[PDB]
Amino acid sequence: PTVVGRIPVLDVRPVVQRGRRPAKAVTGESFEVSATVFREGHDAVGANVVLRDPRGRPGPWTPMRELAPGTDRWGATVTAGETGTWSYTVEAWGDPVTTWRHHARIKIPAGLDTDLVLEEGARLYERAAADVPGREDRRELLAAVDALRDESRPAASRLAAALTPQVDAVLARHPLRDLVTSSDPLPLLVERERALYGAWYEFFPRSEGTPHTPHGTFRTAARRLPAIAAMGFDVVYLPPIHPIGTTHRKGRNNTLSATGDDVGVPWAIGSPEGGHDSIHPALGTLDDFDHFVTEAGKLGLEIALDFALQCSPDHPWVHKHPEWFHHRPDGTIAHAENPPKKYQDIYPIAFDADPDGLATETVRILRHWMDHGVRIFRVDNPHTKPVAFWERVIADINGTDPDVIFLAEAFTRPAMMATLAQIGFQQSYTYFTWRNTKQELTEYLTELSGEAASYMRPNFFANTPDILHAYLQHGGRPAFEVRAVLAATLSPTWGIYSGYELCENTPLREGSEEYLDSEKYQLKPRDWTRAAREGTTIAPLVTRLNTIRRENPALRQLRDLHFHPTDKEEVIAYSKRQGSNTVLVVVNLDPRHTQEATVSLDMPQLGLDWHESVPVRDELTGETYHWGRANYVRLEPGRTPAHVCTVLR
Amino acid sequence: PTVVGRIPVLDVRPVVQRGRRPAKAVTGESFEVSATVFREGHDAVGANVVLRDPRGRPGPWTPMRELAPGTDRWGATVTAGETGTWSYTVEAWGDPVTTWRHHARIKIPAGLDTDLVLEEGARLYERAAADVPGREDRRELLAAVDALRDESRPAASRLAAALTPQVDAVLARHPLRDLVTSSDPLPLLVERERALYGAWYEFFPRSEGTPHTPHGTFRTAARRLPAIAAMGFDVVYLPPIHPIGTTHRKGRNNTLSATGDDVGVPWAIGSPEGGHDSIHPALGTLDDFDHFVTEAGKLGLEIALDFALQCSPDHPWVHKHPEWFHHRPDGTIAHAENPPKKYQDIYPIAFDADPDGLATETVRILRHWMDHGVRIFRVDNPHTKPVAFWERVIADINGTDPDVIFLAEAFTRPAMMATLAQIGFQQSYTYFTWRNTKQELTEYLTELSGEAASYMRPNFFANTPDILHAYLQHGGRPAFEVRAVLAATLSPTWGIYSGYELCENTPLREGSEEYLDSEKYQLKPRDWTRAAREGTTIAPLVTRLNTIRRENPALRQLRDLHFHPTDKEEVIAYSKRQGSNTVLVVVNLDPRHTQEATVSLDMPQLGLDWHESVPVRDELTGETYHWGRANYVRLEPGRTPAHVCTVLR
Ligand SMILES: OC[C@H]1O[C@@H]2O[C@H]3[C@H](O)[C@@H](O)[C@@H](O[C@H]4[C@H](O)[C@@H](O)[C@@H](O[C@H]5[C@H](O)[C@@H](O)[C@@H](O[C@H]6[C@H](O)[C@@H](O)[C@@H](O[C@H]7[C@H](O)[C@@H](O)[C@@H](O[C@H]8[C@H](O)[C@@H](O)[C@@H](O[C@H]1[C@H](O)[C@H]2O)O[C@@H]8CO)O[C@@H]7CO)O[C@@H]6CO)O[C@@H]5CO)O[C@@H]4CO)O[C@@H]3CO
Ligand SMILES: OC[C@H]1O[C@@H]2O[C@H]3[C@H](O)[C@@H](O)[C@@H](O[C@H]4[C@H](O)[C@@H](O)[C@@H](O[C@H]5[C@H](O)[C@@H](O)[C@@H](O[C@H]6[C@H](O)[C@@H](O)[C@@H](O[C@H]7[C@H](O)[C@@H](O)[C@@H](O[C@H]8[C@H](O)[C@@H](O)[C@@H](O[C@H]1[C@H](O)[C@H]2O)O[C@@H]8CO)O[C@@H]7CO)O[C@@H]6CO)O[C@@H]5CO)O[C@@H]4CO)O[C@@H]3CO
Ligand SMILES: OC[C@H]1O[C@H](O[C@H]2[C@H](O)[C@@H](O)[C@@H](O)O[C@@H]2CO)[C@H](O)[C@@H](O)[C@@H]1O
Ligand SMILES: OC[C@H]1O[C@H](O[C@H]2[C@H](O)[C@@H](O)[C@@H](O)O[C@@H]2CO)[C@H](O)[C@@H](O)[C@@H]1O
Repeated sequence: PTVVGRIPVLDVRPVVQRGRRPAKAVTGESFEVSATVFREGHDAVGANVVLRDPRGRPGPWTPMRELAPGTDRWGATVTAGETGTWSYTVEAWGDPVTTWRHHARIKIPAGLDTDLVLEEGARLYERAAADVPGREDRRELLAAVDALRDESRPAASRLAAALTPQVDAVLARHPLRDLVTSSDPLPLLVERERALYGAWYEFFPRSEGTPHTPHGTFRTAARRLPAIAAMGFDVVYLPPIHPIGTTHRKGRNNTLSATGDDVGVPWAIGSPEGGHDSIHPALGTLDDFDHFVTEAGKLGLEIALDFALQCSPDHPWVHKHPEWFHHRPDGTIAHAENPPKKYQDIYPIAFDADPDGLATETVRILRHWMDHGVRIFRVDNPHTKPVAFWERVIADINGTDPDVIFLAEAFTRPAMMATLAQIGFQQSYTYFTWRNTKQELTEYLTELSGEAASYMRPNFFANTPDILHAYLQHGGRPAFEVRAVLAATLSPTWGIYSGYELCENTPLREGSEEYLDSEKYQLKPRDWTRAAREGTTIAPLVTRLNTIRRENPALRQLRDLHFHPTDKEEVIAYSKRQGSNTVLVVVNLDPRHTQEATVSLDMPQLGLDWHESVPVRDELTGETYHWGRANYVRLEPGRTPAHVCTVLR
Repeated sequence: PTVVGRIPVLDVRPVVQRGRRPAKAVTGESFEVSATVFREGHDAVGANVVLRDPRGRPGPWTPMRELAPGTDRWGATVTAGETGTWSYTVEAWGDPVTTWRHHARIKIPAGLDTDLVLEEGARLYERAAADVPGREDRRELLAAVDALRDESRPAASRLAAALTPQVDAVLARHPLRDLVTSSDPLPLLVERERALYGAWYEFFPRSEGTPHTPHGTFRTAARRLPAIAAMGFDVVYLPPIHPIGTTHRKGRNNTLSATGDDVGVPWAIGSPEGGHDSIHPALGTLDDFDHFVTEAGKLGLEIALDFALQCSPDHPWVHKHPEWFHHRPDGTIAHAENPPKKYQDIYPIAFDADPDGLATETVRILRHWMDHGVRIFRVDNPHTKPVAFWERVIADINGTDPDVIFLAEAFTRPAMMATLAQIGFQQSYTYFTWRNTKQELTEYLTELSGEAASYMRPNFFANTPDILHAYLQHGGRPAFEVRAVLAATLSPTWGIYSGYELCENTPLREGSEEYLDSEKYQLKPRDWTRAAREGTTIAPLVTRLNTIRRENPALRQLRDLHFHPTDKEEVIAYSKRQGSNTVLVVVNLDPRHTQEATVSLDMPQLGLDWHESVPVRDELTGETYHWGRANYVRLEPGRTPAHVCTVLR
């Protein structure tokens, strides 16, 4: 038996790990299946994609086309339906009608064999008719057969009868396919909408307290939720909610020794009060947390908990499972590191003495929180734990609960970042914060929206508690506005960390990405009410961006994205589409100076002719413009960060 | 079981068809096995390649290195031995000694935990010692252990004792490997030297006749063999040696109707006198052919027969197996085509009515010629027959006779070209004749010597009976000289078609690649003796090029090739290496004007320092030069096509 079939169909994509892991989609998402298809000799081929759902049922007739002439690379778009494990096959075949037509069109005007050629077409059409289930369509092809065979009529006329539009449409729907050959099936995992699409908000409950009790509880912090819903967020990502160690606790601003009142770092998980299955006593009880989760649910908010597989020196695991830590010869456990960053307040887990026990406990913890309505976990620094460990944990949890979503906070090298997505992380943090120029943004999003999109779903946090980028530091409010726009329109998932709205941009010191007086080491109460009344918050912009997203399907996908040239380096332009919805964005990346540019749109890339002029509405302002091949824009920092335009029907 | 192992080893290369077809080498050839290797956390990894022979025996310790820092891509060179099917695996592991050393070097000068750090190194060294089979090497590591543990000695001193050269050499040969993890084996087919390396000469026996009997026989044509051997060729490729049809026979210059004495085209195979298992009666008998083959063998020449799976209208198959042809409704068979080229004199084969009978007969024909000492077949236009058909045929023949070599004359699109090589064709014709500028040559050879080298072995014919390129037409003798130099130094297999030596360059007409009075349609006697005495032949250059090839192992491989920059567009420079043999070639691609240029050698790419000045000998002239980073060359067309230099040792 041969590896290549009768009609070669090779190198089907997407493929992940050579077919050993599935390619990804979410319900209702479209993507391109491609293949290399050709045959021996000079006759034409065709191809189509057969997409199978979890019960094995084939989808609709999905014909492919050659993506560029003479390349033998064929493609077609497919669309994922319900969640679960699907499979896709590419079928290739000889296309004898297209071949016959080609020759007929030359030979009949040339008087060469006109009877023999026409009879050959007659027979092709007969075979095509036999496979057609429609009675009307069958009658139509057979009327062509009779015409082709009518030796009473001129050659040119008999041929024309076989090339009518209504003959084409029947053959387009039901082609004569010779020597049908299939690739081996490739696996596709289809997950829920939120894996790809969602707007995220991170805050620390303990900061949302009162005058009498500064350390916030779940009951007091629930009061922030309506404001977060009103900004159009879907997911609230909480830092670790557990007790916090006292041994080597850090103080304010990442000092080494905490003083009497210091609250410490939430990631230094565990004390005698409990571990990863417990609630910090100062946030309240498990019932309080259920209340917080219920109230979020009513506002259309899901909770994502932080999961940081690591311990403070006072976590019960230290004494109950010493073999989950690596001990030096004197018995001590070296504190974790991400050099030059030191984490004196925590111990990293060692996985090679009792991998099974770690696995079993890890999934039990996750299942505990799942039973309390947390169906999303933001996994802290996964790349310092074994890759195969996450592969096993995720498979175990998604085996019973396939709706659970894992976000990988892996700020590290590409190989590892890719691998973690491929072994099952539904979402990944990305290099976004370090893509600020037009070159950087264009290259990186070309990468994310291209081949990487078959295994990685990006979550664009414009800031995190650990990343306050120089661009926001030096750019002030207008920089916060630009990054919001970019994040929210370039990725169908994005997020901000509370304080972003208020344009908090004071670093620990020049050349650092840490915040001064970081919320990681202290309570950080904020006058939300004052900011709203004094208008020193960008919440209204954020709110508007999420509404636009909710209103335009094109922004709820990733893969369809195109960059349109401008004559200014500071000005970037791009479009995204989904069905008839098209969104066109132009952003001035200069946060200090007004930029005027000419934006030269790739009209065909919008599905318009070059001369055409399409009306647009800038959804940020409600203003309308008539735009075409070449468009003057003028963008003043502080007044306008960007145009975010929809193309009107 | 997880898809990723404890220490990730991913995307092992080379790979062909995702592991479904083997990668290729020949006996004694070197190539790079690579893989993506990394781990969690910040500790170091190592990796090594385990290469297995047909009996399953592992080869030598072959450590890999990271090919560029921070990339996580690792590689090592391996060398194929005896012929047959091999396998390669990549092992990845934690490298705890490299990790410990790194920290020790910082901490000990810092006075930070010196005792604990040194004791940790002691224990690592002890474990490494336990796996070392040599008693002396074991004593050496244990002496380091004792030194590391001597608390009476200064920290800096105890550490130094563990980092001596003689400790490094023991650990380099027998590292401590944690958590060893392997890839799945990948297949490698190792074939004989000639599949990769050989010089080819094509001629038509029928042209080497006499005054009394113009149509040459095998007995008269055997007289050409010594001259061919003298030119340093290894393989004589004959056009089809079978009877030739009379129905629709072509005349001189590809005219449609042959006249009385016209000999017709050898590819129009078959008459009542016999088919593909027969000898044209005018060439003599099978015994005469055995004589020709025997005499070739004694001169160090292997025969390669043309195999064209096609028939003249008078081939016996036409009536004996009509279902091997596609018939139109009136019973006729359309003559073969490769538009705008027409082959009115032949019928193409149809494969779908009796694929089994075609397979059986085809391999019987091949076996017939094999039993008469032909162990090489040049397969005519394989891309007009099914790919899976060649896959089945070749597997069948190589199953019993793995030494037989197939060369694919597939001048067609890349996908088909690649695929035919991948499904088992040992050699491929290439786009060479249409790569004449420095950009063209550089790009194309970068491609052939790169990833394509794991499945395709190129045969650079500078001309064929069907391709006389415009460059030779317009360039005259000096162009023939350049192309000979390029072909013979750029690919370890090359060839010419008789007449090339005499610089035959008259086209059928302006803008054609056909020869005037082509030998395909007529006897073409040549005054070899006169050319030799009048010196109007480039046989001496050809002879010299093959000798240089035979004397320099670098020219007998493909994959090691590097292009060195010059300040002149007409002047190209490149080097090839194999062990200590280095050949450096500089060619003036202008055939009409002298070119002077400065050749700036990538010295490290030669394995020399930038300031170094190495002696070379131009093997064309015997002249010696001292060359370094920058070198003036002056190349006059007719006098010197190129410098073909060896680096002296
Ligand atoms: O009619 C379309 C075509 O017309 C014009 O081309 C003329 C050309 O300008 C002249 O210079 C001449 O071309 C000869 C050429 O210079 C010689 O070098 C030789 O060409 C060989 C190639 O050098 C060699 O590589 C190989 O070529 C293969 C390609 O490498 C490979 O990519 C593939 O080619 C496919 C193309 O990649 C793909 O785009 C598609 O081709 C389209 C062209 O790209 C598109 O621009 C257009 O091309 C024009 C051309 O630009 C004009 O100058 O038409 C195509 C639309 O379908 O498909 C290609 C496959 O068909 O495969 C090829 C080989 O199959 O092989 C060739 C020779 O083996 O020979 C040339 C002629 O003797 O003449 C032509 C017109 O006759
Ligand atoms: O190593 C010596 C090195 O020293 C100097 O680096 C300084 C640099 O110029 C400053 O700009 C700054 O660096 C910060 C950077 O500019 C910030 O934007 C941010 O960078 C983030 C990246 O933007 C983001 O992409 C991600 O980085 C990943 C890369 O994208 C990814 O490709 C890969 O990186 C590997 C490289 O591809 C690989 O080539 C190899 O890198 C070496 C360089 O090639 C080599 O030239 C040299 O560079 C100098 C440099 O010229 C000086 O400026 O060293 C490199 C290490 O050998 O190895 C890379 C693997 O490490 O992976 C990374 C993720 O690791 O994330 C980063 C940050 O999260 O932050 C930067 C931190 O300051 O300061 C540095 C001084 O440290
Ligand atoms: O208590 C541990 C540690 O936490 C911090 O850094 C976190 C960070 O918040 C995470 O999101 C990610 O970057 O990994 C780290 C570990 O979970 C503090 O910055 C650090 O100073 C503190 O010691
Ligand atoms: O006489 C049949 C046919 O053969 C020729 O072309 C060959 C060519 O020599 C091969 O190198 C390859 O391209 O396939 C062809 C068919 O076997 C003649 O050049 C052609 O005119 C002739 O009709």
